[PDB]
Amino acid sequence: AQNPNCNIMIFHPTKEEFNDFDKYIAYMESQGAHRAGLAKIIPPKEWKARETYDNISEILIATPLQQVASGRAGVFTQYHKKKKAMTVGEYRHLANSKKYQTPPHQNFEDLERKYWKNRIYNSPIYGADISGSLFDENTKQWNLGHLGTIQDLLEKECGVVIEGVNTPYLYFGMWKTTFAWHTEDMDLYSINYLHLGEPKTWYVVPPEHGQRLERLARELFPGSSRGCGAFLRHKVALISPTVLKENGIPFNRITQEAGEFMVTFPYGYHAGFNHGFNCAEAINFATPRWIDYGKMASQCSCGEARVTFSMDAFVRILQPERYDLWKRGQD
Ligand SMILES: O=C(O)CNC(=O)C(=O)O
Ligand SMILES: [Mg+2]
Ligand code: NI
Ligand SMILES: [Zn+2]
Repeated sequence: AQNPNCNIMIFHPTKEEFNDFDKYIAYMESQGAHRAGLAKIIPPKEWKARETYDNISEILIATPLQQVASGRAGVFTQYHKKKKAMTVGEYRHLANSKKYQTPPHQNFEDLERKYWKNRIYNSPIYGADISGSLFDENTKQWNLGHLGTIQDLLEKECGVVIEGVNTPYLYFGMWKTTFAWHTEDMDLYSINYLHLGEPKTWYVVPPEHGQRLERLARELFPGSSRGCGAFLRHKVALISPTVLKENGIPFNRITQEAGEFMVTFPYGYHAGFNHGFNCAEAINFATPRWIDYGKMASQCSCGEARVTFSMDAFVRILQPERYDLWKRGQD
């Protein structure tokens, strides 16, 4: 069995190996990469996403979100308070202001210590889930707006044509902006490209151990768990590495830098934080191996998680028994 300890693997494809996305994903899996839940892919030195980032300041962040924490330093939830629209140029200046800027630090480990010690005491502002792309249309390899759609994958594997579309999203971050513990919708893959700026630290639990995380989360968030059998789908719960180690949960950590891709694998729980002002682009995707995970994915039917149009068909075709309950939660 490849990668039996479930370590995060890092890949350095050549330009020729970067031509066929599906083939390279399947290659990474042949080496055991999925067992970690997360892999890093460093593009060939010949490749670029676009020419420059000099012309992005006029992108609008229609609904910036202030991430307000409740709890204790290592175990907290966050809610998202809506703020007035601002441009990416305005958001960059905010991120670099004395109130929000990254503090002085020694290295990535010291910054991680500071994050876990102090996150709860501040409320950073996050631009999330903005439909769009920063890949040049003439970038032909690993262009996250030109991938095969998940609807076409389900049709190729199972024969059923379905409605829906699959497009990328932009994320504008600052110091302390946080992504809560979650798997992807319908336990899909994701791919994330860090276009510019400061790093992103990731934490991940191996798919084979995901239920261990879920059991800890039910213990640590007992009211949320009573509310919804799939409450991690609400994307609000944070648990620190120290707390995970105290409870014997298997996990790994890695820091993504500008110019690097990360891939999350089906049913790989992940969480993390941004080091400072940055811009990432991400999209969900599928492969033949995902279908069996999609059929088994939990679902939120309580009303909180509220998702994309395109999840309807995936539930309808892969989970017909759950469809009626799930849909009542969406209305
Ligand atoms: O960059 C982010 O906002 C965090 N992204 C993801 O959870 C992802 O790509 O799965
Ligand atoms: Mg612009
Ligand atoms: Ni994710
Ligand atoms: Zn729910």
